[PDB]
Amino acid sequence: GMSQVKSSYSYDAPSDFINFSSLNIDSWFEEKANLE
Amino acid sequence: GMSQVKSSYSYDAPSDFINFSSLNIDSWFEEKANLE
Amino acid sequence: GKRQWALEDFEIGRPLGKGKFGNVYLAREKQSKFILALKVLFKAQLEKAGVEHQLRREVEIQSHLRHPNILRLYGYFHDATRVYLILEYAPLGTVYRELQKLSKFDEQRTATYITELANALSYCHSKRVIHRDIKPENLLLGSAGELKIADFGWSVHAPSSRRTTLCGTLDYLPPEMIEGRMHDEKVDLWSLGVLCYEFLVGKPPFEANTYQETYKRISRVEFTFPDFVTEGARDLISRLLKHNPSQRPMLREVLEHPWITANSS
Amino acid sequence: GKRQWALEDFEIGRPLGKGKFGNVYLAREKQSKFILALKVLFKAQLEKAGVEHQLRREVEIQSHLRHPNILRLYGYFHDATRVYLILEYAPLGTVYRELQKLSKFDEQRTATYITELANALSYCHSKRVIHRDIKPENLLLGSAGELKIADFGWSVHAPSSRRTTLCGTLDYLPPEMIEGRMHDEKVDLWSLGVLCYEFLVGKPPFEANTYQETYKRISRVEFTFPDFVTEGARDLISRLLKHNPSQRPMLREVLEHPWITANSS
Ligand SMILES: COc1ccc(Nc2nc(NCCc3ccccc3F)nc(Nc3ccc4ncccc4c3)n2)cc1OC
Ligand SMILES: COc1ccc(Nc2nc(NCCc3ccccc3F)nc(Nc3ccc4ncccc4c3)n2)cc1OC
Repeated sequence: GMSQVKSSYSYDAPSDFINFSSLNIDSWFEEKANLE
Repeated sequence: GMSQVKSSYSYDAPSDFINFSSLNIDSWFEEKANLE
Repeated sequence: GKRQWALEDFEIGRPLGKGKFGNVYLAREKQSKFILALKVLFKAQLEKAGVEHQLRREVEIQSHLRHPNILRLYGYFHDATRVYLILEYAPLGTVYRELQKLSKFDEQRTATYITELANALSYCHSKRVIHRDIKPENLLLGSAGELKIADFGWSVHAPSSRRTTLCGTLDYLPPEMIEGRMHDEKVDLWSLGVLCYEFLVGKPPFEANTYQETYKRISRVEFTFPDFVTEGARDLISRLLKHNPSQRPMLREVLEHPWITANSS
Repeated sequence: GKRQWALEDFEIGRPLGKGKFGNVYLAREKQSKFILALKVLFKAQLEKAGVEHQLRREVEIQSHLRHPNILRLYGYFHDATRVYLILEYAPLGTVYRELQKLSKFDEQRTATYITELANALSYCHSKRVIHRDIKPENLLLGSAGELKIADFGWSVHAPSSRRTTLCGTLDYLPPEMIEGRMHDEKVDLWSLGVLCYEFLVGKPPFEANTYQETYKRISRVEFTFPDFVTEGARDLISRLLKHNPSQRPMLREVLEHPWITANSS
């Protein structure tokens, strides 16, 4: 029957610590779309 | 925040009583795909 | 790789808001003393409700959006039991709370919000993203009282084809969803008009005692205006609240709308 | 419209199988005395688990499929609290139960199932449908012991683009899903090889004490064969169990495979 698979919660998303004080990547959508 | 909307359970699917004894529609997939 | 987020990186304070799968807390990052909102979601509850897929869309989409009117998702991390979202802080709370204090907004406040949101949406739609859950609750407020959309759990990157997921919120649902039809970016425009109405009036146009009745009303575009709603406002809402999605205006038409330009600041 | 299904149209008997949201019952339609399976799902529980969207895909897809190897969905109806699915009856129960009685299947039984399923899948894939949940549990048996796939809740009509939904079942999951990549119809071929293995061996190739370990194994295509598995069988599984989806054979290649033709009946 139907069941829900456990996810590993590893997302194509930022997990990198960032140094807040202080400091181009929205192309992610165009690149992810352009995959054949 | 996030919430789940109640569905009306009206599906594009057969609800018509059928007379079992006794008695072309898989084009549904090609037609549903061909929608512009 | 590089140094990764840790719970031990944040000093926690007051809970900013409660939610079904956990709260948002006022958070400070230690090394910088920088003010954040830490959203804490429990995996057991996300999986029970079958919404981790929605959680993935939020994280993967929001975090790759940059707009002064879209609440930032700086990044995410997780442990054994929870998922953490590191979100920009919005000092002036939700628009929903503001609306509750004032009962309704004047034309200047409304048109300004509807600009700031129409800009945020314009950016999304340019990246081929549909938000699908526009509503006062999902709208926050910055330092200078700027509108910030958040809550991207029902959002979706739809670069080529239409979508089929019945989603959103009762009063804000587009008719094409109710009638069980495929949908496109034009759902954000519908809910943008239901927003504009509720902003000016204090309640949404198809509000009823049952979800069944609301559904009928939205399907029929069955609503009236109170006497105080100006011709200008009436025009815009009527345009956004078209039953046929392709008859709704582009956001560029909303931004240049005579009533928007004559009241927006 | 026309006369619509009613609960009062069916005489109910023994429960055929229990499930999370309700059971399947041996059912008879009164006017014809015709034998059916009535599946009864509770709306409260479907909505709690957030799976009505999956329920809609099952009903909308399965009911428009016609194949002697795909369990029929004659139609559906609902009341205030439940959803009913009127499904074809499969007298010889699940393939999973058969496997449990015999510990493992011989080459003749396996190759025949794998033909009957490959035919059913070939038909799906021609209608641009991906099943996404191939496993012994989702496989039933007809009058002459014919294989019938069912349980179409994770299925999807994907006519143009790839899909992103992480779904299926632990041991049968394709690696592209585990690695968080978009997927296509080639996921049914992967699970078809994991099926073929489990059929011949009695357990699936990446089975482990934890889902974490299984995930690593599938990702790495980490598995071995017992000594009794013939060269022919070894070849087919190895071909279906490719990490790169585009390196998996078409179903037409499976149907014409020397070991399939030499054992299928
Ligand atoms: C982003 O995720 C969430 C967003 C907002 C909330 N809810 C919330 N509720 C209240 N009052 C409660 C009234 C109320 C009661 C019942 C229903 C709705 C409702 F609004 N105040 C606030 N304030 C702030 C202020 C700044 C923020 N900056 C960043 C992020 C969040 C922020 C929230 N938020 C919860 C969320 O996740 C659980
Ligand atoms: C289609 O939806 C379902 C399909 C099958 C089942 N489960 C089931 N379990 C058993 N033994 C129980 C062993 C067992 C125990 C724990 C887990 C798995 C498992 F298999 N026997 C059967 N027999 C039959 C026979 C003919 C049928 N014809 C038409 C439709 C169904 C039929 C089921 N079915 C349930 C479903 O929905 C809830």
